[PDB]
Amino acid sequence: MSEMTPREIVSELDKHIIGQDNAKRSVAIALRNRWRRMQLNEELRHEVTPKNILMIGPTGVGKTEIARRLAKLANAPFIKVEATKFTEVGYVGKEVDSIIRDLTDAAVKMVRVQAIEKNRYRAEELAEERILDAMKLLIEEEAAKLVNPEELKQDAIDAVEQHGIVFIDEIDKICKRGESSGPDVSREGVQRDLLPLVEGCTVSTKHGMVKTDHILFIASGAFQIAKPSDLIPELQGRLPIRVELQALTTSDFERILTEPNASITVQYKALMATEGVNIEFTDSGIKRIAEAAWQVNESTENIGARRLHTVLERLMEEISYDASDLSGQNITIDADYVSKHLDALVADEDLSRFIL
Amino acid sequence: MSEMTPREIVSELDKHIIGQDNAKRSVAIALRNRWRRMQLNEELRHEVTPKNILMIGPTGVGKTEIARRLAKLANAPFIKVEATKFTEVGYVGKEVDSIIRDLTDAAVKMVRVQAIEKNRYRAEELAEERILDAMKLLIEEEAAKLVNPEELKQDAIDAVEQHGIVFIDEIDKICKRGESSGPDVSREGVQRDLLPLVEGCTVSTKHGMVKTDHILFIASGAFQIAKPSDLIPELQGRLPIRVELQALTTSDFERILTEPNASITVQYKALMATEGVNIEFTDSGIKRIAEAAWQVNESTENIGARRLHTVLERLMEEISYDASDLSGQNITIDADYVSKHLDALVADEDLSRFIL
Amino acid sequence: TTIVSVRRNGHVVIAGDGQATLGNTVMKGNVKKVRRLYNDKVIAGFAGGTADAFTLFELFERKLEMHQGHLVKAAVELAKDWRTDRMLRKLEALLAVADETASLIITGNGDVVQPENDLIAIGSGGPYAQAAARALLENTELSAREIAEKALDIAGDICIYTNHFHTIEELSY
Amino acid sequence: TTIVSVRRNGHVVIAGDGQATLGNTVMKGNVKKVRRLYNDKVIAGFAGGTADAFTLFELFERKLEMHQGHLVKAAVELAKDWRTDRMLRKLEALLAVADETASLIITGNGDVVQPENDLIAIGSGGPYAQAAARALLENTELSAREIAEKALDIAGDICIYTNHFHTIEELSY
Ligand SMILES: Nc1ncnc2c1ncn2[C@H]1C[C@H](O)[C@@H](COP(=O)(O)OP(=O)(O)O)O1
Ligand SMILES: Nc1ncnc2c1ncn2[C@H]1C[C@H](O)[C@@H](COP(=O)(O)OP(=O)(O)O)O1
Repeated sequence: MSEMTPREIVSELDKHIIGQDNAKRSVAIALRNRWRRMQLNEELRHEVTPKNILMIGPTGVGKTEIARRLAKLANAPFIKVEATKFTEVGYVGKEVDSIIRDLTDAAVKMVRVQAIEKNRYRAEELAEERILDAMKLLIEEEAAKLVNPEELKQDAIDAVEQHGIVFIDEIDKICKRGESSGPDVSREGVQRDLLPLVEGCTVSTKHGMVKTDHILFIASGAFQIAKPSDLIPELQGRLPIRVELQALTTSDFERILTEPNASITVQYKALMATEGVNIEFTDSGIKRIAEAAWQVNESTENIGARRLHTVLERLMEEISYDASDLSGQNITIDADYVSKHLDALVADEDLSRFIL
Repeated sequence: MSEMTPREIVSELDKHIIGQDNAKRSVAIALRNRWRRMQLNEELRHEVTPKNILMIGPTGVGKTEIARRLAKLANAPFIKVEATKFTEVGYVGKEVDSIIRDLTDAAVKMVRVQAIEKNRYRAEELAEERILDAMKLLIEEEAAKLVNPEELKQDAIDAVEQHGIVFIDEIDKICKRGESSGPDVSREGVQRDLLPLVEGCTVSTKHGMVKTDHILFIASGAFQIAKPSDLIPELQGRLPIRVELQALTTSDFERILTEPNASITVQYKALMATEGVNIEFTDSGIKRIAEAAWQVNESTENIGARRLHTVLERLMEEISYDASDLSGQNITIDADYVSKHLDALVADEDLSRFIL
Repeated sequence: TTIVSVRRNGHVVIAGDGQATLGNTVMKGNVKKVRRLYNDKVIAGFAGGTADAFTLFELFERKLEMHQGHLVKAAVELAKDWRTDRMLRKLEALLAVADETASLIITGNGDVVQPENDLIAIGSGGPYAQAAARALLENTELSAREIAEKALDIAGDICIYTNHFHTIEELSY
Repeated sequence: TTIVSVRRNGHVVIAGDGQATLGNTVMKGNVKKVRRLYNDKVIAGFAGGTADAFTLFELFERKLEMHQGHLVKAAVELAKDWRTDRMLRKLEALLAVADETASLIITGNGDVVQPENDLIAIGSGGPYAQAAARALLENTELSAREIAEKALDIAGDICIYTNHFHTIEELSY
């Protein structure tokens, strides 16, 4: 069983996210209390409601990343939702309860993908046992006789019920302030179509009756023009935890580039590997890069760490096309290279608005 | 009918809600008459209609909590509906009757969870007789062994028929004379779309045709803008009981903090136990707490007793992260501590609008 | 028309005239231009159209329910409804409301004015009233009631658009 | 009324009178006609209705941190919200803001003018204030706060719509 205390949850999260420790800890407590509570009286086990977190911060910092990886970590079900959809100021429909009728699919279609290696080995030493096609098809076919009724559901739902995780996104977008984008409370309705979920209810779905009484909920939004206090009050109440994440520094970019145990630069590496080329990324390279990102962000529209991605892939454009060639060679990307493909571009700003 | 006299219904309700004795008495009659009425003639059977209460009060007091525990205690089915949803000012659709076409599910997914025990033991002393992997399945495989036709079927609506409670929320705001929010009467349609429910009717749903001629109904709202007299007239008549709940005091939060028999603080207590730490709050620790909540309410947006929840978890953040460590220790929370982690916050008009 | 309000010692009052002048003649010369709300204090006068009022008035006594007491944190989301909003827009009214915490004003633009001494004086007799009022409120004793009523009387005497039928709500704290 | 600002040395300040005027008389003559979007820096002023003037005050307030301190990068996607956009037009005010970068002026219509030397002078007595402002900010070694405060006084002194209750913020950049 996963588990692991708050201290081990921040650890694990650092293998992926840079900075934003306040968030990792805060999301590491809400989490822990589950395992905590799960072990209590029949009473409290039905009284200590989950412990939701409301994240407040600029775009491109981790809000969404923390919880996506906090899911993988928990191995539990995850699902990200744009609160905005359920506002559809068009005049359509979007039964919020749906939010659950997925974190079931994703929590079920998962089970069938979590068990294709739960009895992989086993079903094969039999996919050769009934032969002494022989593994070609007969494996799946045998993977059809692998005791699958009842157990599925019970667990599936009880996987959601257990502790699926629903990360609402850009909630701030559904509050009402005063001037500008101040249409009408119809929006504040989407706020009211959620209470059920975030307050205890049952929803009927294909696989069975799921209850969001014990689901953890992580809402976000920058809250640029609206304080979390402008959210309907019932939500303010079901949102016990509040973390304000900070704006990432150039120093953070330099980090987000190389540190995380599955880094971006480290992906390019392996990627250009399959092409016999070997890349080295100088520190000053990794730096001028960051500066690149930071620059396009200050200069034009501020997207965040997200920026790394474009500007970066825009640097191996050359490398990857050729890559097939270069096999048996080790390309070296250092500062006066990063700048041989960046400066003149990150400087036009307008182009910066199209390809950067 | 589980029984219990008005006096006895208020007793239970006080183990959970502090104050508001008026409502507790109130919903204690509407409930009683059920027991009563069902003891008369086949005649008055379809003549003595339910006894609906309309709760008028500020936000946070206890309306919804009262009816939630009042249900739990009635062991009857319960469901909370945001009246405005069905107003769906987004031009969609939503059969009001869906309100019932749910309070059946709740009272269904229930009849099946309220029997996982009703015959747990018995069905397990069978998992023996049949034996003396797949040892924990034959438990479930008893799901059929155990009788479910008819009873755990038709006797199910008699639940969502006997005395299941439908608690409408913010009935107000669905009224017309509001000015601040005085659009039209399509809103008032929602008022006229409910009449069937609260005037007697039958709706068609999966497990069977149920009738709301005997459902008890509890609607709320603040009536800040509109009055109960501004509700369509039919409704005014099918709403015999009117009760005004009072605004909770500083003296009330101190209580809501410890008194009720599942208390907040008492939850942290048990909770932070799992981590070997023993906590304990001082009357004055618990006082400043209250004073804090009351403070944030006055200072920014007055949400109510709900504020305890955030202010509380916000002041146990440190402890709960560390908790894993501290084991075998007994952290004590007095006022010189509550202040130490809250006067700062509470003091800042704006931060309080974010993380408190 | 002259709405007055002086705060002195334990209380604060609002006085007003009853002269309603259409053209160059005085119709209902006894209009109760000053009203309370009594839900619990918060005396407010009114200056101008009597139709184009009330609305921008009782609208107050409702937020003074939710926001309860916070006259201040009332005019915010309240008064607002008068400029960049809807309901009533483009009229003529100077609702001079008084809590127990401070006497504000609204130039009829979702506005708010805090008189240098909590002394309010708006009306086709506003200045006049002020002057007398101010002159007493600092060279004699006499209370908020008195000084206000003695000043409204001086106003009515100079302003031909103001008379002497009075109306005054008082309180204590 | 006269809002003044005089970027000088390592600082920039904005001063203002406090005279509110009903026709030919003066009400709240102590009007806090200058405040700063405390968001670190960004001092602004206001010339006209006290009511609305506030809207374009918090309006900025938010766009700032999202457009994070990048003042200029604001009026584009901010100020504009007056002309076109639907927020609110047909009003009258001039929030003369100022980061630690430059001092602008919006004639109300999502506009923006910048003084040949950053010397901002608006308000009734707006010109007068500048004539003194320029005259000193050119023949003396006086301060940004001084030349302003000294100027707002000459203004008030010669303009009958501007008094001497001042109000001024500052900083250091
Ligand atoms: N602090 C951080 N450390 C590492 N990667 C980060 C990061 N902040 C953002 N990223 C990366 C991971 C994401 O794929 C991408 C965008 O971040 P995100 O979490 O999806 O956005 P946000 O949470 O701001 O909505 O950038
Ligand atoms: N008087 C009281 N005694 C005990 N708990 C209370 C209380 N008032 C509120 N609470 C708690 C229980 C609820 O989970 C939470 C919110 O209360 P609620 O009943 O949902 O609000 P309301 O019905 O006013 O909309 O606060």
